[PDB]
Amino acid sequence: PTQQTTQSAFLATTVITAQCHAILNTQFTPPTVKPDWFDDLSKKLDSAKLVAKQWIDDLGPQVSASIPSSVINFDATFQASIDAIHELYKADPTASGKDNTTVQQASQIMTALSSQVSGIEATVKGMNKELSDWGVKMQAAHDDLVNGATNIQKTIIDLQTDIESMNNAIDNNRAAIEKLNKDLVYAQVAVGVGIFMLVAGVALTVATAGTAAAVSGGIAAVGAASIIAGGVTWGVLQNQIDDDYDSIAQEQKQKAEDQQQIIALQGLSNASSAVVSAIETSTSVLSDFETTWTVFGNELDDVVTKLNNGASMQSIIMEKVMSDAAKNEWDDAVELAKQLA
Amino acid sequence: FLATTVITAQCHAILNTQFTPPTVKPDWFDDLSKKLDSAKLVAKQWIDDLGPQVSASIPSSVINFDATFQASIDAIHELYKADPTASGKDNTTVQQASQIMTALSSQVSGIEATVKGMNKELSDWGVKMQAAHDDLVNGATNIQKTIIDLQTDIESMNNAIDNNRAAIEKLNKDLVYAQVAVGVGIFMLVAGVALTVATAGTAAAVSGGIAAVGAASIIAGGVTWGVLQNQIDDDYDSIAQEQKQKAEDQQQIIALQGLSNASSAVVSAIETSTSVLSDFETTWTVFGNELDDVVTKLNNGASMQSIIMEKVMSDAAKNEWDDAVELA
Amino acid sequence: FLATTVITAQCHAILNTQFTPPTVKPDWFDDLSKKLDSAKLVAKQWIDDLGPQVSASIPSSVINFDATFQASIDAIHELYKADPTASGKDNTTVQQASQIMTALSSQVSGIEATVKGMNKELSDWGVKMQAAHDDLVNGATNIQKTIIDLQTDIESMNNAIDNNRAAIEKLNKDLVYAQVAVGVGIFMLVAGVALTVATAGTAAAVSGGIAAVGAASIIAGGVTWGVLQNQIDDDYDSIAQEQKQKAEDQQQIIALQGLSNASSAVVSAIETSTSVLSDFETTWTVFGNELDDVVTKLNNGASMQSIIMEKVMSDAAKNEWDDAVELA
Amino acid sequence: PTQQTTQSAFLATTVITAQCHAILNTQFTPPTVKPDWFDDLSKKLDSAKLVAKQWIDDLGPQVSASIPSSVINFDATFQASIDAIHELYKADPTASGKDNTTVQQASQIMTALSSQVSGIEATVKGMNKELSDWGVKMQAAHDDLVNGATNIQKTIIDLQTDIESMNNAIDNNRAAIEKLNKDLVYAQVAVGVGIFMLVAGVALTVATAGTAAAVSGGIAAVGAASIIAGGVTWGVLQNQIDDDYDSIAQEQKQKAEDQQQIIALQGLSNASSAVVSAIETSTSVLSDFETTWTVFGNELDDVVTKLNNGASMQSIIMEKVMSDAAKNEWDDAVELAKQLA
Repeated sequence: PTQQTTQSAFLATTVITAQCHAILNTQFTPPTVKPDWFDDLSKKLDSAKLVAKQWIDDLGPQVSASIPSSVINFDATFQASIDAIHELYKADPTASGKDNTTVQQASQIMTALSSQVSGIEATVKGMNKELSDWGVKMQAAHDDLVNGATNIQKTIIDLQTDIESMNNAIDNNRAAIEKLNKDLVYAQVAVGVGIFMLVAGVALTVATAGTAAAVSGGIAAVGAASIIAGGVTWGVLQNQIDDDYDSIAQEQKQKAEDQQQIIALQGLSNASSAVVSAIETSTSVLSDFETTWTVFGNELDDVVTKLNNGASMQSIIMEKVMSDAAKNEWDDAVELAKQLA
Repeated sequence: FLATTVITAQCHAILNTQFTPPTVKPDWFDDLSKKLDSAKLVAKQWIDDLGPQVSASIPSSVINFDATFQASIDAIHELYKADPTASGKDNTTVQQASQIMTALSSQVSGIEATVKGMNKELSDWGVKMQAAHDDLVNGATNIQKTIIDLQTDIESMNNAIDNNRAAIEKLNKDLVYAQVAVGVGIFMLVAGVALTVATAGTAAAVSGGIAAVGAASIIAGGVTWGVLQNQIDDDYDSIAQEQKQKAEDQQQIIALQGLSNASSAVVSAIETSTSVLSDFETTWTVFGNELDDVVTKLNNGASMQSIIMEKVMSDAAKNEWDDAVELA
Repeated sequence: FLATTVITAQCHAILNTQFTPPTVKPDWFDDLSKKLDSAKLVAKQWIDDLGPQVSASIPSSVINFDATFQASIDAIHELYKADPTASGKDNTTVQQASQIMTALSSQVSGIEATVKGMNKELSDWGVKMQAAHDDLVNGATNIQKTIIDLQTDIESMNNAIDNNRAAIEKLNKDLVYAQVAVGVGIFMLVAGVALTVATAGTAAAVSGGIAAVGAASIIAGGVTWGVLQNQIDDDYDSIAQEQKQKAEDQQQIIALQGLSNASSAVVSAIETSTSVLSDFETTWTVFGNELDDVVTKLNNGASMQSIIMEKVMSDAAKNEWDDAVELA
Repeated sequence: PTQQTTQSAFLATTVITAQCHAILNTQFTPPTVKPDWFDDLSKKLDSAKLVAKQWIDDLGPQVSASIPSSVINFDATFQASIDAIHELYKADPTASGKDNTTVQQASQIMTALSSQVSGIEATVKGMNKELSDWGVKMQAAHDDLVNGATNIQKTIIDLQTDIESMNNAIDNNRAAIEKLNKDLVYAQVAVGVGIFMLVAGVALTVATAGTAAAVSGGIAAVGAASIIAGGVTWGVLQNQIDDDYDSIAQEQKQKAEDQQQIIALQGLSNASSAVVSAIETSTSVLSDFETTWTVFGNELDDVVTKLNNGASMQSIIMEKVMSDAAKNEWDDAVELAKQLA
C-alpha cells in the first residue's frame, strides 16, 4: 500500500533523531597532559555537535510535522469529502455536463480538496527542503572528520601507539622494580655485616688494648664503609622504587585516559557515519513520499477536470477514488500514522 | 510505551540517588556533587513545573472539546440541515455559520499558542538536560583516575610487603649467624681462660688472642643480635602497616567503584531521557500541527461552508481526542 | 557444502571457544578478552539478526510467488487465451493487463528493496568481521612473544642450575680443605701448647708461634666450614627454587600453547567465514539482480502485454522458485 | 560453446576474489622498534587494502552480477519468446510480405528481444567497465609496492640479514655466558679462599703480636681484598648473565618478529602477484564474454531485419538462431550459470 512508504520515511528520520543524540552525548574529557590533536579535534566535534543541535529542537520535532501530520491532515478532509458527495447523491445522481448548481458546488469543493493536498505536498516540500539543507550542513560538519585532522586515520593509530608506548613503559618499570628488589636484598645484607664488622673491629681494638689495632681498625673501617654503602643504597633504591611506582601510576592513568578517548572517538565517528548513511535514505524516501502525494494531487486534479467536463454522479462511483474502497485503506493508513506517534 | 511515564521513571531515578563519599574525600567529590545537584535542579523543574504543565495542557484540550466544540459543530450541522441549497458569502445563514466558524478558529488560536510555547518550554529543558549530562560525565573521569591511582598504591604496598617478607627471611638467616657468633665467642672465651689457667700462663699470647676474639665476637654478635631483632620487629610493624593500608585503600576502591557505578547510571538515565524527549517532541509537534490544522480551518468558501469544514473540524477533534486520552 | 550452514557453524564455533588465562595473568589478557568479546558481538550479531534474516527472506519470496504471482499469471493468461488480438493503449483488456501488472510490479518493490538492502547489511558485517579479525591477530602475536620470553627464562634457569651444580661440586671439594685445616690446626695447637709448657722456665716464643698458627687454623677452618656448609645448603635451596621456576614456566608455556591454538582456531574460522561470505554474496547479487529483473519487467508495452512480458515474469519467477528452495 | 566461456570467465574472477581475500588477510604485526621500511609499507599495504576493499564490498560481487545473472535475465526471454511464435504459427504459418499483424507482431517481439539482448550486453559493458577501472587501480597499487621501496627485493633481503645478525648475536651471547660461567667459578674460589685467610690473618694477628703480626696483617689484608674482589666479581657476573639473558630474550623476540614479517610479506607478494597475473585474463575473457553477446546481438539483428523484410514463418524455424537444440544448449547455459552460484 501507500502506508509502507510513510512508515519507511518516518523510520529513517527517527533513526536520525536517535543518532543525533548519540553524537551529542559524545563529549570526551580534558586530559591531565593535553596532546597536540586535542584542540583541533574539539572544534570539529562542536561543529558536529551544533548541527546536531539543529536536529534536537528545530528539525527533529519538525520532521514529525511532515510524515504523520500531513497524512492525518489529508484524511481529515478525506473523511469529509465522501459524506459530502454521498449526501448530494440523493438529490441529483443523474446531473451531468455542469448543469445543476450542486454538482458545480461539489466540483469547486473537490477543487479546494486538490488545493488542500497541494498544501499537504507543499508542507512536505518545505520539510524536505529544511531536511536537505541541514543535511548539507551536517555532512559538511561530518566529512572534515574524514579528510583533515582525521580522528581515525591519524588519532586512532596515534593513540594506539601511545597505549603501546605506555604498556612498554609499564613493562620496563616493572622489570626495573624487580631488579631493584634484588638489589635491595644486597643493601640489607651489606648493612647487617656492616653492623657486625664495625662492632667486631672496635671490640678487637679495645679488647687487645690496641696491640692489633691495624687489622682491627681495618675491620672497623670496612664495617663502617659497609654501613654507609648499605644505608645510602637502601635509601636510594627505596626512593627509586617509590618514583618508579609513581611513574607507573602516571602512565597507567595516561593509558586509561587514552582508552577513554578512543572509545569516545570511535563512537563519534560511527554515529556520524551512520547519520550520513541514513540521511541519504531518509532524503530519498522522503522524496518518494513527497512525489506520492504530489501525483495523488494531480490524480485528484484529473478527476476534478473530468468531473467539470461531463461526469455523472454515478460515474464517480465508477471511479475508484471517492468510494469506500480507498478511504478504507487510508483509514488504516492513519491508524498506522497513529501507531507511529 | 507511554513516553511520559518513561521520563517520570528517569527523573525519579535522578531525583532518587545521592552518592556518599569515600573515607577520604578527594578534591573533586563535592564538585561531582555540584555536577549532580544541578541535575537535581532540573528533574524537579520537570516534575514540579513541566510535569504539571503536561498534566494541565490536556484538560484545556479535552474539556473545551467536550462542551464547546460538540455544540459548535452541531450548530453548523443544523445550519446545513436548515437550508442545504443556500449560497453566497453575503447570505444571512452563511454569515450566521461564518461568525461561529471564525470564532472557534480564533479561540483555538490561544490553545495553539500555549501548545507551541510548550515546545519551546520542552526544548530549552532538553538542551539543559544535555548540558547537565555532559558536565556530569565530564566530572566522572576523576573517579577512574583515583581508582587506578589507588590500584597502583595497592601494587606498591604488595611489592613492599613482598620485600619485607624477603627481608624477614634474610634477617632470620643472619640472626642465626649472630647467635652462632655469640656462641662460638663464649666458647673460645672460656677456652682462652681455661687454656691460660691450665698452662699456668705459659700459653699467654695464644690464649690471650683466643680470648680476645672471643670477647670481640660476643659483643659484636650481641649488638648484631639486638640490631637484627629490632629490625625484624620494625619490618613486622611495616608489614602490618602496609597490609592495613592495602585493606583500607582496597575499601576505597569498592567505595569509588560504587560511586562510578552511580554516576554511570545517572548519565545513562539522561542518555535515555534525550531519546524519550525526542519521541515526545515528535508527538508534541504532531499535536501542534493538528491545532495548526484547526486554525487553518478558518477557511470560508462561498457556497455552504458547513460540510466542507466542520466534518474536518470534528475529525481533527477526534484525532486529538484519541491521542490525548492515550496521554491521560 | 551449503554456504549458510558453514557460516552458522563457524559463528557457533566462535561462540563456544573462550580461552583461559595463564597463572601469571598478563597485562594484555584483558585486551585479548576485549578482542574476543568484540568478535563474539560480531558473531552473535550475525547469528541473532542476520541469521533469522536469511531464514525470513526466503518465505517472503515463496509465499508472494505462491499465490500472488500465480493469480497474476493466471489472470493475464486468461486474457491472452481468451483475447489474443487486442491492441492500442486505450483498449480495456490491455488496461486490465497494465492494472494487474502495475499492481504486481509495484507490490514487489518493498520485497525487492529489502533483498537489495541486505547486500549492504551483509557488507557492513563483513567490514566488522575483518575489523574484529585484525585486532585479534595483533593481540595473538603477544602469545608467541611471551612464549619466546618464557623459553629463554627456561634457558636461564637451566644455566643457573648448572652453575649451582658446579659450585656445589667445588664447595664439596673445598670442605675437605676446611676440615683438614681444622685437623692440622688442632694438631699444631696441641703441639705448640705442649712446646710452650715444656719450656716454661726459659723463654720460647718459637714454641709460642706453633700454637698461634694452630689456633688460627682451627678458627679459620671452623668459620669456613660453617660458611661453605651454609653456602652448600643455600645452593641446594637455590637449585630447588630455580627448578620450581622451571617447572612453573614449563607449566605456563603449555597453557600459552593452548591459548595460541584457541586464537589460531578463531582466526582460521574467521578466514573461512570471510571466504564463504563472498561465496554467499555471489548468489545474493544473483537474487538482487533477479528482483531487479522485475524492474526490467515493469516496462510495459501497449499492444497485448501478456505475450510480451508475462511468460518472462513466469520464467524469471521459476528461476527464483528454484533458488529459494535451494536456500532451504 | 556459449556457456563454457561464461564459466571460464567466472573461474577467472573467483580466483581474483580469493586472492583478494588473501590480500586482505595479510596484516603484519607491529614490532618493538619500527624499522625504516615500515611507515611507508604500512600505507602501501593499507592503500593496497582499500582498492582491494573495493573488490570485497561491491565490485567483486558486481562482476558476479555480469555473468551469472545476465544468463537468467536472458533466458527469461529466450525460454519465453520462442513459444510465443509457436502459437502465432497456428494462424499464418507461411505469410510473408508484412501482410499480417501477426507477422508484424512476431517481428516486433524479435526487436524486443534485440533490445533486451542489447540491454544485457550493456549491463555486461557496465560491469566490465567497473572491472576495467578496478583492474587498472589494482595495477596502480601493485606498481608502487613492487617497485618503490620493494618489499621483496629490498626488505626480504634486509630482514634476512637482520635475522643473520640476530643469529650471530645470539651465538655470541651464549659463548659469552659460557665464558662468564667459568669466570664465576674463579670468583667463587676467590671469595672462598679469601674468607679463610681473612679470619686466619685476624686470628694470627691477635695471637702472635710481633713482626709475625705484620705478616699476619698482610694475610688478613689480602684476605679482605680477596673477599671484596671475589664478591663484587660474583655480583657483577650474575648481573652480566641476567642482562645477557635479557639480551637473548630481545634478540629471540626480534628474530621471531622478523620471521613473522617475512612470512606475511611472502603471503602478500603471492596474493598480489596472483591477483595481477589473473586480472588481465579476467578482463580479457570477460571482454570475450562481452563480444560473445555482441556477436549474438548482430546474429539476432540480422535475423530481425530478415524477419522484417523478406522471411517466412517456416524460415524462422529453419535458422539456427531460433532453433531448439541450440535452445537446449541455452538451457544448459542457465543450469551451468546456476551451478556457478
